[PDB]
Amino acid sequence: MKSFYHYLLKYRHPKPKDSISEFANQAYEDHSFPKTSTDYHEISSYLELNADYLHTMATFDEAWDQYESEVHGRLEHHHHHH
Repeated sequence: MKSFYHYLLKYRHPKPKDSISEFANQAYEDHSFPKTSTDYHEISSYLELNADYLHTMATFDEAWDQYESEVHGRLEHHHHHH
């Protein structure tokens, strides 16, 4: 794994467009983000803990799917025989 915050740092999206993009800029301002702790359940509640992220829960879930896909996926390609 690699600090979800840092992973997100790669998507600073200097020009928000997609749901994940707008979220990235927002998270950048989250100086309190649990950089030293990445857990779906723990962080999930962190979002619901504030209506600010409540209106974009679908984005976080989607982001996670991408995150794990890059880490939990690695060079273990299977479905795509390319």
